[PDB]
Amino acid sequence: MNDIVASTQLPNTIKTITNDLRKLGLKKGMTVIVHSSLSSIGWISGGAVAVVEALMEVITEEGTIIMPTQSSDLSDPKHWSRPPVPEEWWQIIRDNVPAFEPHITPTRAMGKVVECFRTYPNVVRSNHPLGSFAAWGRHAEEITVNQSLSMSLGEESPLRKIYDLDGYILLIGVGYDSNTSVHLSEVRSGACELIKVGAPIIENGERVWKEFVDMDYDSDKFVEIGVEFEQKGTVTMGKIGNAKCRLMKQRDIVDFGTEWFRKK
Amino acid sequence: AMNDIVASTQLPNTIKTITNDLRKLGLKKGMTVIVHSSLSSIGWISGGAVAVVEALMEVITEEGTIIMPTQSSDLSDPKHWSRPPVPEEWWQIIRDNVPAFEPHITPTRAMGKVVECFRTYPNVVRSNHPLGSFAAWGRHAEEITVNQSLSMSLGEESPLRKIYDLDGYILLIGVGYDSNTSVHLSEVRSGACELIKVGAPIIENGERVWKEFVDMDYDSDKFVEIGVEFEQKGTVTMGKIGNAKCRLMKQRDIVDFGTEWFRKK
Ligand SMILES: [Cl-]
Ligand SMILES: [Cl-]
Ligand SMILES: [Cl-]
Ligand SMILES: [Mg+2]
Repeated sequence: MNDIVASTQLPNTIKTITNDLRKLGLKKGMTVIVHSSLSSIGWISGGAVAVVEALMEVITEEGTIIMPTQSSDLSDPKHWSRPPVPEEWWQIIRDNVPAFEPHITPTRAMGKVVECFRTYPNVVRSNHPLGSFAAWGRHAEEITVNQSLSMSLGEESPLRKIYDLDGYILLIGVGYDSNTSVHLSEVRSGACELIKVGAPIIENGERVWKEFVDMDYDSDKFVEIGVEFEQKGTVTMGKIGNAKCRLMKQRDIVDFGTEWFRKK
Repeated sequence: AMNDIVASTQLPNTIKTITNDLRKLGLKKGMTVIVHSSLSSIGWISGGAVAVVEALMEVITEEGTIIMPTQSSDLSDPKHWSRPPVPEEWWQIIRDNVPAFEPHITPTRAMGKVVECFRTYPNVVRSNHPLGSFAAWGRHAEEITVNQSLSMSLGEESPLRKIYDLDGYILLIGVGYDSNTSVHLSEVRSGACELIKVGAPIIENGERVWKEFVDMDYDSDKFVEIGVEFEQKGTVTMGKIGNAKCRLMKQRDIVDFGTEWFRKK
């Protein structure tokens, strides 16, 4: 934090961030899925609240803001490795981890901007216990309704709904490994194996551990895909404070990713 | 790091095992309790913060009352800041631009992940102070949180006094007396600290306003010493929740002790 204020010239505010967003190409009425590192921007007056307000100010309620709200800590620990936990714990975990409830369950590894966004009034969250998304604005409901349990990031997911809307991806101080949309590419290309997974959900007031099938999503190759992707020169670079940012069309990178995976 | 935390845990902490530790320590149905916590101190928990919030609710129940501080010192006048400070050219820009306190939105600072989870629960209500708010759930949640004064934020018009009147309890989960907000009421009652001009952004008659008011220069760095001397009386129940060293005490007990302690100088 001292290091954060030391590397900032002037405070970042809703105003300067709004300014930065516009200069990068974000504009009123866009559909945008946002991925962020708060700290990467520099010191901000109002922290995560400023970033969220700045985004809503640029996009407005006539546009749509989306952010991933994953909650991987609800998953079956059979498959954990960062870190793993003892096998003797696994059935205890399956019988005791609390059910997902959209209005309550914290995200994991999404960031403070997402934790703040998902709590705002009028923000709605899809119902997936592991791979949910939150959305605000014109298409918030359409984007978040009826996510499939199996194939969570596939053709019935919010990622597909953003695709159909010809939306944008905004990366703030993070790389392609945070670019959730490329999972749609994985799905389309068959680039991962299916695995037996589980997660806790509420079925009419009762907690149930639900078993389902999903792709073993792996962001391994996303960074390499982004490098090759940016050689076609359709990604806007720009800064929000100290942060290196990227604005791109979601269909561009999803279509590119699908072909990339197919070539292997 | 999750790696560490896992290492130091023999079996998972769960809603069930936390409920059990809480009851052993002395938490029970219908109790009024203010809670201060470190999540990591407990060891590995299946469900993390949610599990702790749910366990507290399961023990206390709606017929009892859970309170947590939800301070947001990020919103204070930067003239007073030191962990960390910011350049003085920043100060007026901050005053002019920091977003207003909104109880449903404004995040806490330094309160912990259990408080961030708790404050978002559906029937949790939060008091109206831009710097020194509290959140509460259960029987006395409304009475405890309403009508907190802007000036003297942690004094006789605050949730701390309301807890005192309810003869409530304070639970520390892996933390010490420096986290024990209730002791600020002691500072107030004893006149322990000087009155300073403070500020904060609020929504007032329609719009964001930077509001100036007076408050005590609260200082929780004295509380660890008060705590050591208080515990010589043997009225604190000590026990574990997972790996965490915990303490349960009557709020009146420590608030009274602290008032007398400051007055002795
Ligand atoms: Cl009580
Ligand atoms: Cl007195
Ligand atoms: Cl401890
Ligand atoms: Mg419930």
